[PDB]
Amino acid sequence: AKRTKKVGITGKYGVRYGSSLRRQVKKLEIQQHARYDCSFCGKKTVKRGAAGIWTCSCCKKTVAGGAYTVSTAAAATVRSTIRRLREMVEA
Amino acid sequence: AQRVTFRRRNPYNTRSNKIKVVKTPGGILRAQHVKKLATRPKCGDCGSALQGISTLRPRQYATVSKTHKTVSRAYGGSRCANCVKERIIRAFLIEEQKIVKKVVKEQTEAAK
Amino acid sequence: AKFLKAGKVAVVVRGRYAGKKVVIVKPHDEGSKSHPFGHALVAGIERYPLKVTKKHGAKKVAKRTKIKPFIKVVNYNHLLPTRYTLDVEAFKSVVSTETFEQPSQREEAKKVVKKAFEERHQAGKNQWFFSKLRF
Amino acid sequence: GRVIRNQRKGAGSIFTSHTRLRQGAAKLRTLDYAERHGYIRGIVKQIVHDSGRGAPLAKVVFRDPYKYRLREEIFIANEGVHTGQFIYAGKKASLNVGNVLPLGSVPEGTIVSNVEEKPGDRGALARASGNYVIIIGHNPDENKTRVRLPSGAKKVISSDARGVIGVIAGGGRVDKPLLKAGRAFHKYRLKRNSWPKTRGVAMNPVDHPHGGGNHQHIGKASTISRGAVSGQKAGLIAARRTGLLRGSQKTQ
Amino acid sequence: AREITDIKQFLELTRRADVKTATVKINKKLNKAGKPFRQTKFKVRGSSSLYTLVINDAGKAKKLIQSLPPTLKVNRL
RNA sequence: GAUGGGGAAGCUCCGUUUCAAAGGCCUGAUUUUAUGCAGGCCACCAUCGAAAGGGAAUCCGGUUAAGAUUCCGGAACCUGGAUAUGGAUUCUUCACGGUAACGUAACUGAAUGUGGAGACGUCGGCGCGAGCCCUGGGAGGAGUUAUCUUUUCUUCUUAAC
RNA sequence: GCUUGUGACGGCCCGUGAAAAUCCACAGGAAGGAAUAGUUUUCAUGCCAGGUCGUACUGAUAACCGCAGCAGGUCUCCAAG
RNA sequence: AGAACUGGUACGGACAAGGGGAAUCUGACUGUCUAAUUAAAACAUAGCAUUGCGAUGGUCAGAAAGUGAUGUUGACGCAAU
Repeated sequence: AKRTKKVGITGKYGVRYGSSLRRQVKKLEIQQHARYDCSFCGKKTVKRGAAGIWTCSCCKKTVAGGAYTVSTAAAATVRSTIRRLREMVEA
Repeated sequence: AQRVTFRRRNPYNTRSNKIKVVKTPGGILRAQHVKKLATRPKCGDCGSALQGISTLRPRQYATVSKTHKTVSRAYGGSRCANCVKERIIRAFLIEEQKIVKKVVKEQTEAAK
Repeated sequence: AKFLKAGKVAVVVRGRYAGKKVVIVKPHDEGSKSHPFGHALVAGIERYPLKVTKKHGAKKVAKRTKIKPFIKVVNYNHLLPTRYTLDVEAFKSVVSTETFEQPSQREEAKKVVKKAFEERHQAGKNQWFFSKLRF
Repeated sequence: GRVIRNQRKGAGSIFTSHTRLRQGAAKLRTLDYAERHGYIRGIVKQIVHDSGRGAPLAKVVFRDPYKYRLREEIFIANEGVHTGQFIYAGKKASLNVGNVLPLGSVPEGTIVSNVEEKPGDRGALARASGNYVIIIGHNPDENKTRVRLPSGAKKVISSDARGVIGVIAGGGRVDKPLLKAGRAFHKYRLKRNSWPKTRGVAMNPVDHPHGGGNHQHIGKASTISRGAVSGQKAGLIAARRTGLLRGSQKTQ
Repeated sequence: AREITDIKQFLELTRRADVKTATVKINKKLNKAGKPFRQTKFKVRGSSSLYTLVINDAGKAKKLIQSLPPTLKVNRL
């Protein structure tokens, strides 16, 4: 049963704070509190603790990432830039 | 129901002022001060609590015999079994690969 | 095929002798009524001989080259098999099923192993086995 | 008149930083012979949250080569690093995110962070969350290198100054609206006494130059010259253009 | 202090050259679901501890009370 | 907030580990060495600052006109020090058992390094424990009793270690 | 059932929510040691000492502050049917 | 939760305990201040925009200093609006 129609998590703020501000807040809190896969153990056990620290409940492997996402889109190509830039040193 | 009072001179309830009321033999309710609770010793590598070691306040550890302060393993009262177990694996295998690194180096440079 | 032979050298990761190498005297792949698993009879050593130098002399050499062995049943899951091999052609009938329990007769097993390993430690024989593992 | 809220922040009485829960400075490892001639193996033990900083820290341990002991170092955790990762420092370090290298040792196109203004201050530039500086050309003559700062300014620095590869974690933090007053209060309770802000027009003439008047108006010109005097530098300081700037981004 | 339940060792600590006094206590207690019996306690005061030996049968009391050395000052009851 | 320092005519101001060569410390020498001396050494780097922040160790009974976790009695534990008695250890000279998590009262050990405790946000529900509340049987006392009530109240307790 | 303590948890954050004294443990191997007995005083027992300062009472519409024994103010633990 | 009966139709029987609706002006809301006449459409708040600054720096303090606050900071930051 879909209890709430369109505001979901941000509906806890009642009617205050406008509609777009709640909606824009709504978008980030969905992935801020979401469950991510771990690169070291491959489980749905990655959660955010503190600002920009992503820890894995199993195997205690903590991965540094974005303030609200494990891997922010603005920096996913940064390692792609480096990795593409590494091979020119060798070949 | 009888009501109790503080026996020390501090009138506020804190972690250092915990109070447990006990049934005194004289037939009255007396407040009995409880010391702060001990915390389990933790492994240095995995952070989890390590079993087999007595838990007590820090200074009072100087009185307990070594049977509650040292298991018969290597890294007795500092690491916990599994951390020691893989510490052996990491030490044994890397030294095993190090000589493998050395033998290949002696062969490639010789045939260079 | 089966590389857990009767001369194999391994490392112990569980029990009191954690991090001390051993030599497999007799393997039991099919198990037994007691220890119903892949237990192994090892004769490794507990106290490693300290390093000796040219400055050391006479009594200060003999005491340093002292080895305290031990005999113990260990499961395969607590051992680290290697390709190394140690010469065990001395003590076939020393370590066996009757060697354990009634520990009074366990003593001579720990004595013949010490003297046999004492001889094998002199000169550059099995240098890796008698070197203390850093971990 | 009276001393102003902008003037009162110089004495540092109640405006000191709330440096109780801050683990320590995030300065880079001090340069030494092992660094400018080779690379050092090193590992981070844990990554910790700093107070008043949106970027996670990193506690990297470097074995002292001179003496038998361990040295812990506080590094700004570049996004993509994890506990137990081998962070490499020196000339011969490879090109991977997390390692720190001098700018002269890296080819064109690389973006780095926590770079040194001078060779040995252990990192001054691009330390905030999500910031980076791009390598936009080398100057082998007279050993310089020029880079693009996160504000778009182009600065030329020495090729010997060190910088750590990769962007800094915690980026995209300001994309979340701050919503409540208390969230601002919680954020600023650990940084400094700079909140809340009271408008100078509302107060009296003693409290601020904008003060006074039967209406809520600034009065004379708000923009203040750079060559002004402390005590009246409480408006637009040496403004070049005001109003909505027009045009696209990525200006020359 | 603690309580010890061995007869042979108990005599050893009586003449242990540090015990000066000792006391004996009698209690009339119950047992099981039957008639009560005669119960006695033997107490020994050491230098830092107070040992004791409880006996629920007066049969063993006779041969023990005579075994106490005369030099030990006993507070009867 | 005092030194080393830098200002200030100056009362004094800045900083307090920063442009200071800033310290004691275990082994050995012993047998005029008292403690010097010959080496291994480590370098922290004034002091103050929270009787509700951290903190080594005890309770019960009783006793004054006024005191008590302080006094009387009984029963504990901690620290500093000196010396033995008993036990374990050993010609496998510095222990054994269990496959293992680990255990057995004891069951060598320095410089140095590492690790843990101290050390710890708030809210919500759940489990368990203690104190109190409710209540049955029984052993006593007190209350009512014109009529009724196997009735009402009350004692039945146990400490640190 | 109320008070309280504790345990495994879950929610919150661009707040993730103290330091040191002190105590212990591990790696390391210096140094010394056997049975005619040497250690063992972080095993059981035995011997001695624990210095200085405070301890009475109120803590409130009469003991504190408000010229007064002034309906004002002053922090906290226990709390039954 | 339900069914019969019963009470001069009384039954949250004492205490306890929301008046409600159509609108208009204005501040978005929670919050804060003239402690001793103004609690407010005033201040504050999130949001929006602008400005200065790449530290041999931007803003501010000091009588100097081998002095400081931001700064245990770095443009997703600090400072002024």
